[PDB]
Amino acid sequence: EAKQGEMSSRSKRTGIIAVKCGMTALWDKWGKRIPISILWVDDNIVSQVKTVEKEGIFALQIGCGQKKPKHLSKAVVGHFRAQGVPLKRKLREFPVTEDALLPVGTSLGVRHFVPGQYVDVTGITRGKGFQGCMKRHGFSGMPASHGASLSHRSGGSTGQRDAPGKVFKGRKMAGRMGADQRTVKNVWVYKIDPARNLMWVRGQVPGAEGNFVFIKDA
Amino acid sequence: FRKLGRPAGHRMSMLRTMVSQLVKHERIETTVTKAKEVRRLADNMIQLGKEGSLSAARRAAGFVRGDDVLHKIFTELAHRYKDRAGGYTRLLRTRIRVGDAAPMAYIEFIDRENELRQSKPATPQPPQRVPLDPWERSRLT
Amino acid sequence: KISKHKRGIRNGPKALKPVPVIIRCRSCGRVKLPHFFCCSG
Amino acid sequence: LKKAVAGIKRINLDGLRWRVFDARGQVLGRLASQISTVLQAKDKPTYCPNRDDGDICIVLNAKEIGFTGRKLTDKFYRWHTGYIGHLKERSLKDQMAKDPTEVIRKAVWRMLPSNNLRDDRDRKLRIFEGGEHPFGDKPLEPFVMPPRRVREMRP
Amino acid sequence: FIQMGTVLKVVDNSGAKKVMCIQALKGKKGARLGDTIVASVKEAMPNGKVKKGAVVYGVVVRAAMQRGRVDGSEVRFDDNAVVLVDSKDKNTKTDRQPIGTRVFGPVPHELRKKKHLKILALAQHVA
RNA sequence: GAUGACUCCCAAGAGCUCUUAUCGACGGAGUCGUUUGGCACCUCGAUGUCGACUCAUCACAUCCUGGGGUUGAAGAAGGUCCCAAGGGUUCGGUUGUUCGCCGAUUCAAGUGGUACGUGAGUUGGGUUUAGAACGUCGUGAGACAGUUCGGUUCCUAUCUACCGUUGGUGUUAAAGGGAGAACUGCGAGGAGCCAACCCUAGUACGAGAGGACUGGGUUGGGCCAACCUAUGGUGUACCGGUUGUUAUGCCAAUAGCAGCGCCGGGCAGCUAAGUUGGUAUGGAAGAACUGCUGCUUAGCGGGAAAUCCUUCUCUAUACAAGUUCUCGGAACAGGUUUUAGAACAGAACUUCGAUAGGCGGGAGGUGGAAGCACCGCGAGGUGUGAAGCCAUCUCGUACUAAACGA
Repeated sequence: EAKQGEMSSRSKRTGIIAVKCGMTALWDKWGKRIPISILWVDDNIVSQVKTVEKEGIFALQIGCGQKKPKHLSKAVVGHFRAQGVPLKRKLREFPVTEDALLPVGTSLGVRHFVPGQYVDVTGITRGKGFQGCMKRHGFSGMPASHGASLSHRSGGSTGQRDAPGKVFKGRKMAGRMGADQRTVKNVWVYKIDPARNLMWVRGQVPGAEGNFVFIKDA
Repeated sequence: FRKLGRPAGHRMSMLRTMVSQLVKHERIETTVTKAKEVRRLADNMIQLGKEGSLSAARRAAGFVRGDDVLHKIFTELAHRYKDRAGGYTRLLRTRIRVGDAAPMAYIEFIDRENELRQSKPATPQPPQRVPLDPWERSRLT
Repeated sequence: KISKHKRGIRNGPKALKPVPVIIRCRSCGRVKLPHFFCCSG
Repeated sequence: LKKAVAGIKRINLDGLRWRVFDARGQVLGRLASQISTVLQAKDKPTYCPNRDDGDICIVLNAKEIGFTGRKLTDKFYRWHTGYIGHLKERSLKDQMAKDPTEVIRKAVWRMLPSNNLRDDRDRKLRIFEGGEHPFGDKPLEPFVMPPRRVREMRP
Repeated sequence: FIQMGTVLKVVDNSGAKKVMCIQALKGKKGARLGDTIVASVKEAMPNGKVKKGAVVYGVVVRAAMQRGRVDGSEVRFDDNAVVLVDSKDKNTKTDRQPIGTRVFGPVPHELRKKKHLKILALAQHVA
């Protein structure tokens, strides 16, 4: 994947921040079915161009969504106003090269992404709460017809006077699993719309039933 | 959504008594996170007073009980909300005191003699319109 | 076995925080946290 | 970055002395012990061992530095990351192509006396692997190593 | 999943009638529809090419495990049945070669994709 | 450290020729602490003993993958040896088995350490209590390092360790100095698998038989991360069928109860049997191993699934405590929820409002409501009628509860 979008030979173009709308099922011309995800880009715009000259690093501050003065907390109302930039639901920074540097106040959209090529998403995933092992890590469990008060628990660290009561950094039942996990080197974008600025992807994009995803690798 | 921590038979057979008493009397003082639950059966038993047919009456015969609060509904609550489209209870949070830190709540109907928060007037709904998705409100400042 | 040091350290961070904003029925007597049904008028 | 390299001289006592150790590119340990003294204030008369009066000593041009023998590719630095198994190891060639400051900083750190004023002494030490330093406008005393270098020579 | 201990029907016209799985050459749970299984004959006519108590390979043709084609479509037969192939006791050249003369009972044409075109050609009619 | 395993020394003889490919007789040299052991130093006012399950971890003296030397290496399969621990190391049959034999497989079915790992994690079959019996010994009481049957497994976690979640605090500063975002990422973790098949190619090699080297391509398994739109499973406040009984006088239509009473269904949610997605490139240093210079001191270059950077994750209590924007009645706090959730936390909404409920409209599930009309004596059927209802989902509407005068 090269010679597309808008840049020179080699750089990283900025990322674009969208919302997981759901999944559906398309078909191809060769009569085969692929699952589909629709990522909705809410008129994302540039709100701060970060600078090695002044600040120290090369970053485009893309805002997404829409918000209202009754919903922002004044310390950011001031930010948006000083930038003179329409209000957005969530901010997000990207580090991109010296080229691929945008003017304050240029909106982005899905035609930034050439179809047929790949992306990398980052979606703060769907935690499940204070789960335990055997689901958190796919541990096994002792039988259900012989052993008591263990039917679903775990084992015990290596342990004896040597490795003296020193459980190394092991694997225990633990709190939730909501985090940001990329799906590296995604599979090509089916289609993106001129209006409505959606985009369909072959499937399995992390993030909630809405409100969370980022995209890069292009 | 609430379980209240009760076997799903006993839970109903309590909620029935609660809505029925809420209709016999006009106000009750109950634990809030359970008032937040009769908040639904009361209205779905007002709707049957509004419909009043034989079908939607013999159905209410199952959900309300104790006394002829059945007739109380059908006769007065209809005629006092023949217009009010939705929202037939107030569910205020009195937290009076208990000995168990359990909150407490007044729950009672709306257009009576002495209500608690002197209501707004029952206005008929406006009729539906087609939804659109412009997403054109910049909200800049 | 474990002494005042640890006992105080454990019972401390479970300290009582004075309650924030607290309102009274201007004339109807009672005092209350917000969002209560003290009174009527 | 003038800021991020000017350090925390806003924290020490300043009012004693600024001194400059510029290794001419000769030898680690014989730079080092001299430092571990000057940067411990045991070299002036008014010493008292319950305090820090370490003078500012500033080393210069650690790129031009010489370590004899062939330890360069033999003596690594070893460190243990807690996680079972691991032992992250790095030779001195790696270390010197990375940052030839860390080398001597760590060395004098180990030489300094093993008490909790050690960190509170290194808080009085700064390094540039050039000759270029922003600590010039302050009273600058360049320093000379002892006149004790006979330097035995071999065939 | 057709796995160890399963007891599935022979559906070619070789000697054996009932064949009891012991393996799945390319699974770790049972083998889904269309994959070679290893198994031990359990009953035969006295005169066929195969005699009871003899490890023999096989290919799956009917499995109560639902399976979907790539078309999103899904199919699931009633019972488990397989057709024999001569064991590896013959070299790699004969890989995927049957034993009998004619199977009988509907067959899925995922055998083609799975490269079992040999048994496929004999099929009554491919589902 | 005797025996033990391994290495090394020497080299009679075997290897048709040949000592050293491969071995290697006699006799020695050492390394390790794993079998057998020796000693009796810690523990008998207690250090719970075999095997299995779970959970791993290290060493490398290497089973495969990974590179090279060499071969009695034509090619291919090998042999042996050097480097190498990154990732792997299967199921089942009899036995309690560890071991081991076996059958079926794989790239391989590694050797030890870790109190012969692991009972305040589990099991408790052996074995070391009481019963009982067989053979043998004892002249009996009884024993058996022989055999078989049965023979209570305690602990509410203080601390260290460890998985996670948070509150305070320190951080020059200007407002009493209080904050909200947005990074950078000193540095820590994570991921590194393999087969088949096709091609190049019946090409090099070989008399064919046979059968390459390498690089590209596909198809699979394992491992891991993520997602339920479909399919399955469930779906306990849904729809319908249905039995026993009690009530609403009875018909009608409902209710309670039978641990959804039992059936057939079942959306959203959750899960995997399903679906995705990864198993990389680039860069440096550099292993034996290999070459060339040298100038006898040295010089550099290839050179391994290895190490370190690039991806992913975590991070400024990173104490040299970092940088940018903005707020200053600013941040909180409380209330309705939540795609988030044990409390806390995050995120949404807080009346110039869609935050939840409610009501209307659909969607989505069940599957022909009641009353009425007909047909038949009836059980019952047909029409009125995709009727009737509604757990969820969307969409309209502030009708309810989320302003605030502390």
